[PDB]
Amino acid sequence: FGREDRFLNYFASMRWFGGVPLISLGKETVKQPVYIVDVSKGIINAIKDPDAKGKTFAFVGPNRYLLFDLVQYIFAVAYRPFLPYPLPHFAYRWVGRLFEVSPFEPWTTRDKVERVHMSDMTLPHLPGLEDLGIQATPLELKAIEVLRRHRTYRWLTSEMEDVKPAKTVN
Amino acid sequence: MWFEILPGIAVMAACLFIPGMATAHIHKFTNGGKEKRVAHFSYQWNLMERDRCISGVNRYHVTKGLENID
Amino acid sequence: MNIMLTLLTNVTLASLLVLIAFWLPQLNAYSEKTSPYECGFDPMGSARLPFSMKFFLVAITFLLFDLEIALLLPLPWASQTNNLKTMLTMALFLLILLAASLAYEWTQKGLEWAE
Amino acid sequence: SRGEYVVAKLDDLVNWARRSSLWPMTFGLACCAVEMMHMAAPRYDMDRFGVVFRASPRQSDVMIVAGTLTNKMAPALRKVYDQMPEPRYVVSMGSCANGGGYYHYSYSVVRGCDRIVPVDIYVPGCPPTAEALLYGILQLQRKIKREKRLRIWYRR
Amino acid sequence: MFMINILSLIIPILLAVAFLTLVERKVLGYMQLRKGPNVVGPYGLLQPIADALKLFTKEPLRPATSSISMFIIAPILALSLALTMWVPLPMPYPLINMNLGVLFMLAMSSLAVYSILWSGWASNSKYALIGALRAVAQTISYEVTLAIILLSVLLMNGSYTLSTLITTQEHIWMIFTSWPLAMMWFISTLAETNRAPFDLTEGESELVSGFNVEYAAGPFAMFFMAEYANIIMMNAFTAILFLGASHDPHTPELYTINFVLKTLALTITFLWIRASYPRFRYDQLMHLLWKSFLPLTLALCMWHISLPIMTASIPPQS
Amino acid sequence: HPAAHGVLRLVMELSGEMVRKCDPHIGLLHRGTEKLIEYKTYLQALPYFDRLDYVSMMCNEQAYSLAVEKLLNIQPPPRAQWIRVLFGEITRLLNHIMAVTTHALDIGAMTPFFWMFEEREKMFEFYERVSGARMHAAYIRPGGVHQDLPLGLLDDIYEFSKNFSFRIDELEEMLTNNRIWRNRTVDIGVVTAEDALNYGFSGVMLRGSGIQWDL
Amino acid sequence: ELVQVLRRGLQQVSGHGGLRGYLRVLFRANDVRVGTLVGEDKYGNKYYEDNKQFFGRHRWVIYTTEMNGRDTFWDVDGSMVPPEWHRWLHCMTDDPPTTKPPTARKYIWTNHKFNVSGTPQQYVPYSTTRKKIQEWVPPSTPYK
Amino acid sequence: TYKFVNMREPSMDMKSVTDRAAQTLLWTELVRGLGMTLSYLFREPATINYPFEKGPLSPRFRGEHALRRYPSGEERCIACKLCEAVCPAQAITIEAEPRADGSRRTTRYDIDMTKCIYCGFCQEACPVDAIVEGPNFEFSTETHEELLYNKEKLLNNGDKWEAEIAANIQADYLYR
Ligand SMILES: COC1=C(OC)C(=O)C(C/C=C(\C)CC/C=C(/C)CC/C=C(\C)CC/C=C(\C)CC/C=C(/C)CC/C=C(\C)CC/C=C(\C)CC/C=C(\C)CC/C=C(/C)CCC=C(C)C)=C(C)C1=O
Ligand SMILES: CCCCCCCCCCCCCCCCCC(=O)OC[C@H](COP(=O)([O-])OCC[N+](C)(C)C)OC(=O)CCCCCCCCCCCCCCCCC
Ligand SMILES: CCCCCCCCCCCCCCCCCC(=O)OC[C@H](COP(=O)([O-])OCC[N+](C)(C)C)OC(=O)CCCCCCCCCCCCCCCCC
Ligand SMILES: CCCCCCCCCCCCCCCCCC(=O)OC[C@H](COP(=O)([O-])OCC[N+](C)(C)C)OC(=O)CCCCCCCCCCCCCCCCC
Ligand SMILES: CCCCCCCCCCCCCCCCC[C@@H](O)O[C@H](CO[C@H](O)CCCCCCCCCCCCCCC)COP(=O)(O)OCC[N+](C)(C)C
Ligand SMILES: CCCCCCCC/C=C/CCCCCCCC(=O)OC[C@H](COP(=O)(O)OCCN)OC(=O)CCCCCCC/C=C/CCCCCCCC
Ligand SMILES: CCCCCCCC/C=C\CCCCCCCC(=O)OC[C@H](COP(=O)(O)OCCN)OC(=O)CCCCCCC/C=C/CCCCCCCC
Ligand SMILES: CN(C)C(=N)NC(=N)N
Ligand code: SF4
Ligand code: SF4
Ligand code: SF4
Repeated sequence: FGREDRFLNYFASMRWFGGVPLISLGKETVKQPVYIVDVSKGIINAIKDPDAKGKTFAFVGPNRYLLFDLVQYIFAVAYRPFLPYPLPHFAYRWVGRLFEVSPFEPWTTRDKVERVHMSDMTLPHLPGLEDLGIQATPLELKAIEVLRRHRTYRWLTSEMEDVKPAKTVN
Repeated sequence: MWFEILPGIAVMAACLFIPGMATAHIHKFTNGGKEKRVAHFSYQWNLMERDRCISGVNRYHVTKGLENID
Repeated sequence: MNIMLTLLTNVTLASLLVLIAFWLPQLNAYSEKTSPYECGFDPMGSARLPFSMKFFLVAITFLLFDLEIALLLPLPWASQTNNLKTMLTMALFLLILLAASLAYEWTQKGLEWAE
Repeated sequence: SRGEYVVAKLDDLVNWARRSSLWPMTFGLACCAVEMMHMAAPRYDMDRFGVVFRASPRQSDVMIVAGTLTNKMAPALRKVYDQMPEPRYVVSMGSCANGGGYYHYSYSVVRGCDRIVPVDIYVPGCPPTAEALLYGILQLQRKIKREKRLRIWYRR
Repeated sequence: MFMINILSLIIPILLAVAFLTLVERKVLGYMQLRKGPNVVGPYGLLQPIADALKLFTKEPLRPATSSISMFIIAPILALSLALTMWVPLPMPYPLINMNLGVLFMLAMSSLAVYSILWSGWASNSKYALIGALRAVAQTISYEVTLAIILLSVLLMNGSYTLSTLITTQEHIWMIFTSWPLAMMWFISTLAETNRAPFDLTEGESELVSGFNVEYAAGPFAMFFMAEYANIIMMNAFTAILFLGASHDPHTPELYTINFVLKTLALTITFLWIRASYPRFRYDQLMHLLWKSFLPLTLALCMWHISLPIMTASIPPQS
Repeated sequence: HPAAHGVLRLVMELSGEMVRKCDPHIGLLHRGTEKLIEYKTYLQALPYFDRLDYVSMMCNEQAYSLAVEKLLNIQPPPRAQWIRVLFGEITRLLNHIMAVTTHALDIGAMTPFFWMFEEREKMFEFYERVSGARMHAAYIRPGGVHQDLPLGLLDDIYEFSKNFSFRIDELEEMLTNNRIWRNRTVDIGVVTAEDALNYGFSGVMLRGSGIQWDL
Repeated sequence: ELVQVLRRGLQQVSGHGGLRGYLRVLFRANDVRVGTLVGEDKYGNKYYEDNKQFFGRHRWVIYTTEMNGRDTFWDVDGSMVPPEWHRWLHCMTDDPPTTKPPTARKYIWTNHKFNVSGTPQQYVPYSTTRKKIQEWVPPSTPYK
Repeated sequence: TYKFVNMREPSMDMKSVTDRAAQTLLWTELVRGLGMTLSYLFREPATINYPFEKGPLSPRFRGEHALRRYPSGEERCIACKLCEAVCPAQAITIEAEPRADGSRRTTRYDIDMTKCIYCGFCQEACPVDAIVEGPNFEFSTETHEELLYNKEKLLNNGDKWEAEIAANIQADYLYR
């Protein structure tokens, strides 16, 4: 997640389509997004680390959220009304099929819907940012960098601390 | 020189000719080759309606006369 | 009928031009691209703050003079009456009163902007 | 192919308008800006080429960084460049804008406007003549001609 | 067929707007010892096309602080009213033969005033706000002066119908009849159309593009098109009102040619004035009309009320 | 900003459109010229003066050369001094053209700008012929001038001087008696003689206020 | 009267060889003047002069349609002129290369090259000096 | 001596008062401005048809730099570093060593064209007329690095523009 990302922008761009369609209301999906600067710093450190030659690293954020809580926090930071509703999986897949006929960059696809519904895996054995020397940056600190653009003039100047952190699942 | 301004002015003039000439041609075409009737008052509008009624073809510009009375 | 049709035509053409403008070209908008313009530096305050209007009195006088022109507009038909003497007298009465209002405001410095 | 032919002709059409309708931002620094004024002067009239100065960065296509860029001025130049909408091109003019110029080893000079904004054309001189800047503008136009955005999209 | 007539009125007007852009460029160039556009096509004839394509293929942006609803409406209103002002003009046959063919023009102009106001206010920028208030002041001044001048000139005519204006000017010209009102009306049309020396709402030297500072790409091109269409329309209105061409019912093409020539002469005079003169200051413009034009305008209105009565030359009502 | 000369930040406090205070922020074109001069030699520091007021180049060069010659206790030859005076007056014409035309452009008049800038192009041709650089000549140096005039420069300067009074007259036909220009410029920025002297104004400011002073 | 000027225009149409040549010169040079041919170089560029025109427009060049390996029918550069015609065109002298050829040297390039920027022929900077410090080379024979 | 620019006063006689009133009501000076603008419209423009017509220049013109040679083909530069010493912008870097034949010749001669101020001191200080500022000025590049010249690039410029540079030096060397 970052300024030019897909994740936060994709979740914050559902304003135009009325409410927010979620599979099982987003109650069965757990995700821990990772900060772009943290990913880049880890990539740079892996180059300079001599004993990371043939390894596999997992880069995840410090907090795990339910999908519903994450989208609710995204809309709260963007200061947009949040109106979620459950959409059955086959209907959401058909909707994604409709949107992928765009010759240009599609807004959403069936694979994107599948990935959004899928929960992030837990891989304790693989190393991570703490092993590469990077402290993972929590979402609550850098969320305002991405979601301030999605606000209106009414709430443009609202401060970072004005929105409570989302309910984590740890 | 200064005469290279003329072609742009000529094109603009040609563009400005089109509205009035087109309107005149459409008026003549849709009014039986005559000027579109100007009805600024109820009397002239009633004249147009009577012309429609007497024509028998529901067109006011179709004019009937002595050959029609007899 | 025709006037409504041509109003619809003009509005539809303008809306289609807006749609073409906002959907044909490539869009790449970020926070700094859409920021307000203040000649390269950030604005000190907000553009929604009160903005002093030094000609407030002239606007009210404009309201009254708009009423005056509203009264004076039907003159071309008023010249077709038989009572030409009365019509001319009342038209000149209205115009003289308008001139007197302008003269009073000018002499009392209502036309001078606030400092 | 029909599709490749259509996109090639469409790309030529689009690049022609942008090539022949350059609207530089009214933006000059230091001595190099006077040569822009002499370029706009009757002797080397820029308007005949389709090059018209506009004041608002929103209504501008090209930024001519003409003159010395200082540390106190760099944020403003970056801000106006950002506020200029795409497609946007940059022509740096003179040694100060190219590199450091006469003031390269100065505490209050940015050694090159390309440290701040991506530069498309570099015009060398101190100051480059109006003819030199006109040559740079024509070179920028030729660079625009070689862009193939629809051709990149079709084969993407 | 009426839709075909509407299209024939609309599209050539936009073409004339683009080539007026080109003509103004070249005229100013040759008055300033330059050449103007002569590279894009033969004598620069493709320059308007290149500029239009560039503007409509460039990215438009909406400011973060802008009110988007009124940000989009303003160019729509401006262009729609600029195109709508052309429907009652007789050349020599109007598209829409309104009985009150002048009050419609006044009302639509007063409505087109709000386009720049709403564009400036919606932009949520200080220069746009300043341009909007300059528009307010300019509208005040030219509105009152235009109203009285038009009342007097049409009082010489008999009604508010432009075909009746043609019939009135069959023999001689309203410029001969009422040249002082003609000069003041020309100044008022300059102020109404926001041309130099009264380009205060978009004063480039004092403000960075004024009310349209935040407008780019297509929406800006719509403001430019509306401005130039208003320029041509007001010059055509002045030509019809003061320079009456002879009309032959059987061959109405001669009237169209004369009308277009007079309109082009007046538009070139507009460009000539812009090249020649500096810019006013909006308080000086307000004091120019209220303190100089308005008294003389009232005096001339009284004179033109009294003249037909005292000379037994009151025009026919119909 | 078009009227801010590109590199001036003027923080203004406005009540409506009336000005309450002006707070010019300068230094956006600060380069450290004096420090660099301290680090350069006397010959290597002349172009710094050449680039200080880039509308009076040979005038800045002449001032620096006079300072260095005064410190050196030497004297330029008479031909060098005459060349310096001639090109100083040519540069004064250049600067006054630029000033008046940009003033009229900020006010709303551009055709005088274009005409007088064609004249400026001719004077740039003179500069380039005498020095090789169109504006930043670096021609006047401590001790005289770098090189002698070419064998047609005096005749061309005579032709230009002969055909320039008409240009000035055409400029005056457009602004001097124009009522709009008089409205814009008359009684604007009035400075008294005592205030000008105390604030340290020099040249055209003092002479406009009425002070009979010319160096 | 304007009749004489119209005749001059028609002569320029005929002077260029007809409608085809007139249009070709008009659409690639934006000027349809005719003047004496001073000369032509090896690359196809033609050079004309007309002293009746004011200083600045009394010498001009019609660029070739193909230079080296580039199709230069439309995209004409200001750097395509070789040095001698460049000097004559920019009026550093009144003597054309045809009348006054320059001195011939064994090192001067035979074929002029225009601005090669943006092409695989562009200049790329590098250090022209060798390595200052020589590293020690350990022996290839083990000590043990 | 001195003169007053604005110190006149208008005569108050009836004819002059009426003339001023006519000028106020009938915009005489505005018509004069229109007439001047119309005159300029009917005049001939000064625009040259670039790039087919080039602006005038002089043999003293300072353009792109070049390294010259003797007619024998030997390089003129003797690595004396006078240009490097006198360069106001420190845009010249020179490193030399004895050549295979013992000549005093440079191995590195770099000029930074983004740092040079084109002041011409290097060609003044050269005692062998090796470094010159040639007549070319149309050498704008699309990348920054292309403007960091070295000895090979400057020698190529000298070989490319040798005829014109030699002609200009012959024309202007009696004033130096
Ligand atoms: C240091 O800093 C500097 C300063 O200090 C800050 C300075 O002061 C200066 C000095 C600067 C100056 C002196 C410059 C000022 C002086 C000047 C003279 C500048 C003048 C500027 C102007 C006149 C600008 C005005 C022009 C503009 C903005 C261009 C706008 C162009 C347009 C075309 C407008 C848009 C029009 C449109 C969109 C019309 C579109 C039409 C339609 C949609 C109609 C469609 C019709 C159809 C489709 C019909 C088709 C029919 C047919 C037959 C075609 C079919 C054929 C097919 C092939 C299909 C300088 C240099 C400087 O450096
Ligand atoms: C005088 C007229 C005034 C009004 C003019 C109104 C506009 C008229 C414009 C006509 C030409 C339009 C050409 C396409 C412009 C694309 C702009 C753009 O952003 O492109 C980049 C984009 C680039 O896409 P991308 O895939 O590279 O996007 C990734 C971009 N990054 C990496 C930065 C995120 O191209 C496209 O999106 C493809 C567009 C395809 C074409 C769309 C339809 C055009 C139809 C035109 C008429 C066709 C007529 C029939 C064929 C005739 C053939 C001779
Ligand atoms: C004729 C009516 C037109 C109405 C307006 C339509 C927009 C186009 C206006 C005219 C200008 C055209 C210019 C050239 C083409 C570019 C514009 C264009 O076509 O964009 C298309 C857009 C383009 O996407 P874009 O965002 O990349 O647009 C930019 C385009 N370029 C790259 C060229 C700059 O594509 C689509 O819309 C594809 C998906 C179509 C189906 C979904 C539509 C939106 C969702 C609606 C349904 C939501 C609920 C789903 C479930 C429904 C059932 C329950
Ligand atoms: C169902 C339609 C809803 C439309 C809603 C939007 C428009 C609202 C105004 C009413 C409809 C338009 C006018 C209909 C006239 C019907 C009668 C007719 O044809 O009369 C012939 C008359 C003919 O002229 P006449 O009346 O002098 O002559 C009588 C007829 N003869 C010639 C026979 C003697 O037409 C007119 O007079 C033209 C008047 C036009 C007035 C237009 C007013 C509305 C302008 C816009 C208002 C909204 C502004 C919004 C601003 C932006 C907001 C975001
Ligand atoms: C309403 C919707 C939009 C309408 C758009 C279509 C209407 C306009 C049609 C196109 C306008 C004319 C384009 C062609 C311009 C020719 C001018 C000529 O000079 O250009 C030459 C050739 O033009 C371009 O090189 C080729 C690209 C332009 C033509 C594209 C192919 C046709 C595209 C489709 C046109 C019809 C549109 C159909 C789909 C809408 C080379 O010029 P250039 O080298 O630079 O100039 C160098 C400077 N010189 C002159 C001094 C030497
Ligand atoms: C006429 C309307 C008023 C009727 C009586 C109402 C009295 C109480 C209401 C007062 C409001 C009226 C205000 C208008 C007049 C007051 C204006 C005023 O005080 O000064 C008038 C002003 C002063 O100018 P200066 O002193 O030179 O300025 C110096 C600046 N340094 O001069 C004027 O007189 C201008 C007035 C012009 C219009 C006056 C209207 C009256 C004229 C009536 C003539 C027609 C009579 C009809 C007879 C017909 C015979 C056949
Ligand atoms: C009839 C055949 C004979 C022809 C000769 C007759 C001509 C003489 C007729 C009477 C002439 C009237 C002269 C009065 C005008 C002079 C008044 C005057 O000078 O006022 C001074 C002063 C100067 O203005 P300032 O604001 O100070 O300028 C800024 C300075 N820093 O002016 C004023 O104060 C304003 C005076 C009131 C203005 C009145 C204007 C409105 C009335 C005119 C409308 C038309 C006339 C109305 C009907 C007239 C008949 C009743
Ligand atoms: C005088 N200088 C340096 C300007 N930039 N001037 C200007 N009017 N833009
Ligand atoms: S490169 Fe030279 S002329 Fe240009 S701004 Fe720098 S010092 Fe001035
Ligand atoms: S011209 Fe001047 S700044 Fe440039 S390299 Fe030569 S001595 Fe250095
Ligand atoms: S002054 Fe001349 S000889 Fe000396 S190092 Fe420089 S280029 Fe070589």
